[PDB]
Amino acid sequence: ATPATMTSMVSQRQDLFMTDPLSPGSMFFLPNGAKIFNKLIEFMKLQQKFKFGFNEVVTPLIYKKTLWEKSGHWENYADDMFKVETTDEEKEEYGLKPMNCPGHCLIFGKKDRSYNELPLRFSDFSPLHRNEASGALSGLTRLRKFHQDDGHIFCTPSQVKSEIFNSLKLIDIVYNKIFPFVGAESNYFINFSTRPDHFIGDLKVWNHAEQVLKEILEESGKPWKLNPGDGAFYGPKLDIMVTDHLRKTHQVATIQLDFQLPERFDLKFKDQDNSYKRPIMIHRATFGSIERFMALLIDSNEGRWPFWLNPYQAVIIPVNTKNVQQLDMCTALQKKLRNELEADDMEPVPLNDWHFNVDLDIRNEPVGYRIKSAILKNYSYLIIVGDEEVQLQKYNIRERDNRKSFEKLTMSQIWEKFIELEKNYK
Amino acid sequence: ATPATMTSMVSQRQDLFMTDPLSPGSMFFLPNGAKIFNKLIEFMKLQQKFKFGFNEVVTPLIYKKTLWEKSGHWENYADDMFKVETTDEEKEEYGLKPMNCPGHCLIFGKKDRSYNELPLRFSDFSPLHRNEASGALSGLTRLRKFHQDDGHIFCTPSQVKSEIFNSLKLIDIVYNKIFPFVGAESNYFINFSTRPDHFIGDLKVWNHAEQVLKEILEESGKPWKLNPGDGAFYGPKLDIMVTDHLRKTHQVATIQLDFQLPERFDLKFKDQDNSYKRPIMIHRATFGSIERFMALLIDSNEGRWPFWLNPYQAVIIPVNTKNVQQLDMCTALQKKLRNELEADDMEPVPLNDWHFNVDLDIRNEPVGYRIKSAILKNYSYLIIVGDEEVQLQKYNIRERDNRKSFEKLTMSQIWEKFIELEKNYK
Ligand SMILES: [K+]
Ligand SMILES: [K+]
Ligand SMILES: [K+]
Ligand SMILES: [K+]
Ligand SMILES: [K+]
Ligand SMILES: [K+]
Ligand SMILES: [K+]
Ligand SMILES: [K+]
Ligand SMILES: [Zn+2]
Ligand SMILES: [Zn+2]
Repeated sequence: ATPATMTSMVSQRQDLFMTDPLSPGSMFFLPNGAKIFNKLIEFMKLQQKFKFGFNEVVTPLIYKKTLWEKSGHWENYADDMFKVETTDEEKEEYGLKPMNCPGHCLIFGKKDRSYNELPLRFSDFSPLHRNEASGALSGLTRLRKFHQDDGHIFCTPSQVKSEIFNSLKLIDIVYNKIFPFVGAESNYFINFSTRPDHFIGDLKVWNHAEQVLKEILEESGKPWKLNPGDGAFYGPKLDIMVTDHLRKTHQVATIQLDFQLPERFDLKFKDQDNSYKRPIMIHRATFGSIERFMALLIDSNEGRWPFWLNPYQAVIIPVNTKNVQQLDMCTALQKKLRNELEADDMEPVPLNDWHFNVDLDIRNEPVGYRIKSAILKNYSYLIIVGDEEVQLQKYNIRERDNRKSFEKLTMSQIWEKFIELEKNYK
Repeated sequence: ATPATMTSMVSQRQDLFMTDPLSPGSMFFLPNGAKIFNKLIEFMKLQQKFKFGFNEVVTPLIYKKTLWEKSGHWENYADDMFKVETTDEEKEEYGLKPMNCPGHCLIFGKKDRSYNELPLRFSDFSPLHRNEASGALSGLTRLRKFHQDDGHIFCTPSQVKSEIFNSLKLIDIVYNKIFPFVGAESNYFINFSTRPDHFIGDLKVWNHAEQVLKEILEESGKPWKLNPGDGAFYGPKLDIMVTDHLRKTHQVATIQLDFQLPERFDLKFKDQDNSYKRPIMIHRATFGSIERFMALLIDSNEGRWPFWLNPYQAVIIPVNTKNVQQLDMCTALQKKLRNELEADDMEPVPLNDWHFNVDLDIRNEPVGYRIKSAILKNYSYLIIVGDEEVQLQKYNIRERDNRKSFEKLTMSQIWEKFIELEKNYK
């Protein structure tokens, strides 16, 4: 079985995604797929805004050909770029953005910048488009449209290493802490991607940029490999490489050292001596393609999501669907955990309340088969209620991946237990 | 002063937005603008997911000309549609989506549908594109690109009125509860937008759809006006009209009754008799253009945001910036309220923690001028610390819009006070 196949099998079983040839290379996120998608974005936004000092911006999707010419993307990134011309009488040429670099340069240039605000970090969770061949499309790994935690840092020379080390820290949080993956201790190795045949700028600067990067690479102690000619046209980069269960490698994140784009946009800040100076840019993405990241999570978990990510967090199963006592206790729990409001009052859903994806299977089917269905769907928890549970007023709850043991918990305890799980990414 | 002018003045004062001719009609959301933008989206997602029974989906941005022909948007919505052709050798024609109707029909058709799951509600917070004239662009009210809480409901005949009444309920929550606006008691009136000159489908169905809508209109008790010929090509609609301070009207939300698109996509569900039947579609948007909504909030508040929306929630001002005691107490508060984590540990920012936009003005300027600056920026709270505050270990805190009174509060009390404000949209 291939990863694309595993992704597809899980998607069909959990109703995650769908595709349509009227929009080739672009995913549809069904409700369950969107829940996972949004969960990942929410998590990443938090780390970037409240831990790594990033400020999110929201940018246009299409830009006139001119901007791409000014950045150097139009030529030096021509084949990957999704180019269009409008079909109105005055056919203007456009590029759907394949990345946010130029737009973020416009933003940097919009206000007078001072050394006071460096490093200046912008994050952007926008749809990117890249027009690659039909025969190159594969599941969620290769798409024409995908989302990315695009990000750009504007800093001074003495800030470069610190900024890249903090970049690596976030990368490690994602790939070596929060998520489980199945050679070395780390779930990735670094590709040292060097000057491409077609590069913009001066060779001695390029040499300098590659020297700085390699020094950081060495100081990090992280395993790395030389990756000749795969740098961006504007600078060399550290590409984070994750390995398939079929031992195929994928770039999932990147850190790019860019001394060139600032030149092309005439970027400048007022230094600690009132002189003007070019900021250095660090391009960065931790998820890279969020779609690709999800595909790789699935390659490892085979649909067995962590509780906090799971669109199927818990199912509640009454032994006898005709029993009012069992039903009441089940319904009571579902309402508590879902924490929803009625559409009949003017009372709004408050910010930062907890809401859990828990379902209630009262289908007229044998209890054993309702349980088997829940198992196939990879519910993180199975919550069963029989006469004894009603009597004790405690729920029988067991975790999907624990085979024999189980807990008997009150409604309040389950509530707090789930809060604990999700709050801290279990 | 015009609304566009007021929006621009506030934007410049608070660094909310920016524009660039390389992307005409599309906004850039600076960090402060994005905070407000994201806050609004977060609020709306909550109401829709946990109160009004909606499931969010994520869809492609571009679709082949064919889909638009199948829906009827290509012709019957030609002038508003943003049409393109790719500039590769094989020039394929595309439409950036001006709305999600067709995509949501593809989704409905992807799985076998049963009466069990009706009404079936999909919400979609995507960028929409509409290609309208340069001389039609105005601030945030008329744009080529904008975001919308697009949404579509698939229901049965007997569910139409209930669904539309709940739609109206959400609309009232936004426009007649949560936000303040400055003729009738309600901050809007309804336009009964009837069959357009160019409509798809059968006239008797159209007559029926308009009859149902009018009946709902009458039962609602809400003031409304006849709006001839302004219905969609697929159905009549209730357009929510909000009034400027310059007495100009704007559509900010919509509810559209659609018996036609289901026909064109051959949509069907299995009824309570195992027969197949066309679902009815209700198109809906509460914010409409989120950009337009923000412009109208500004038309009323003139930059004086509610605490929960404010990018400038509170500023902390030490009387003497050279005083360690004052500084410590100020810094202690800022750290508490911001609730950030260090980039030096592997400890992740947990879900659903509180984080407040509070700044610390220790600029070497007279205290009176630092205060004046905060006032101009419309900080919701001014928090001042002098010797007496250090002595008492309580902060002097006053609300922007309260002229004389103030509170003396501990760090913990301020924390909980802000939680209360934001949690419940003050
Ligand atoms: K320096
Ligand atoms: K990039
Ligand atoms: K049984
Ligand atoms: K036990
Ligand atoms: K019916
Ligand atoms: K619409
Ligand atoms: K003074
Ligand atoms: K007091
Ligand atoms: Zn970049
Ligand atoms: Zn629609």
